[PDB]
Amino acid sequence: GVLKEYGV
Amino acid sequence: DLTAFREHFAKAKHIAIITGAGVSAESGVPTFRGPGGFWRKWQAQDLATPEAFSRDPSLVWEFYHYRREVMRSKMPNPAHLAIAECEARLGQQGRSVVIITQNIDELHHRAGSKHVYEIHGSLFKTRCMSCGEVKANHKSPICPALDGKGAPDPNTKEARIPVELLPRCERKSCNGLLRPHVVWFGETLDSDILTAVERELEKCDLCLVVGTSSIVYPAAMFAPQVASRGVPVAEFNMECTPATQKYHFEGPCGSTLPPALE
Ligand SMILES: *C(=O)[C@H](CCCC)CC(=O)O
Ligand SMILES: [Zn+2]
Repeated sequence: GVLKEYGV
Repeated sequence: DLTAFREHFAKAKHIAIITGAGVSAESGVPTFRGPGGFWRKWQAQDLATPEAFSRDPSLVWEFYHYRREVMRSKMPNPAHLAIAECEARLGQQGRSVVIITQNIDELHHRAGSKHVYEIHGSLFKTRCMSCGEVKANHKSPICPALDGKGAPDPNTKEARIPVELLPRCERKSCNGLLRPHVVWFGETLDSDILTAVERELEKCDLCLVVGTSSIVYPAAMFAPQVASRGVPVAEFNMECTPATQKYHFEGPCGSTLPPALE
């Protein structure tokens, strides 16, 4: 599933 | 050129509008990110995670309570409204308009927007940690224990509310602890929502990006999809672009957007 902010 | 944009606007039969923090900013909603966006000691990064909540759910709720309460005085700005009215007007003509928003303040809802996708959830929904039920909730205060709490003063005393008195699930058998139905750092988006948005963006024939830019998360998950079909993309935000440069209208969405959609 997609990490919010891409997890950055 | 604006006229050029409006020529598309006029033809477009399925518009998707993606909205970011810029638009909530213009209504005076704090983002809590970067310069001077502190809440007491902390910034959002610090508190908006499952670990913070496991560790100190009183503190996290104090934070989110505050955010719920400050919405009582922030209103939708003209951008919010100019959208909602556009959706209404066009729907009457059998033309669709959907909002895909990264904002969790329900401002689009309060403006009168109907077909809205809240991809980071909403300050005015809860989720039961135990049973997973998602309820709307606008109660001020969300529970008595929090009444008059969550002051933002750096020096405010922690309310150190016992967990049992924080918001709880109402389904009598359950009584689980509620959390804000908001996507925290280190969590995924709801794939059902993403799949719907995917569907909407495939349908669309004009895309607007507002109070954020296509290069950045989360506009960047999508605009690639729409643009690669040859669909026009218009940004409305406060970032510059270089001398030598899909339209861009620099300035406050409050000003730029309503002329665009009239
Ligand atoms: C993630 O950034 C999350 C909500 C989406 C930004 C409006 C952090 C928060 O504000 O709880
Ligand atoms: Zn429950």
